[PDB]
Amino acid sequence: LAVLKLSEQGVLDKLKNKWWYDKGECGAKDSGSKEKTSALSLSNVAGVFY
Amino acid sequence: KKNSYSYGWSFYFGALSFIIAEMVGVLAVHMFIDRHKQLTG
Repeated sequence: LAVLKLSEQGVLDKLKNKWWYDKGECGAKDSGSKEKTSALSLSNVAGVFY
Repeated sequence: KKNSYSYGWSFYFGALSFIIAEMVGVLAVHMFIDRHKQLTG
């Protein structure tokens, strides 16, 4: 009766996302997508400006 | 991360720090063209 009561309150998500992140030190979801680098960026051809 | 980062009016006025330094700098050379023609004149 208590395990289901924590899920409907959503406490377990706070109980989950605490220890997977506070023990981390790494950035999660850093990659995401590659659409923002679809074109040539500056630094890919910035040496021609140099 | 698919960012949405954008620039402010310190950057866009920094663009004016370039262009005004160009249109003034070409204006002084036209003096220097003149002020050494009336040196030779």
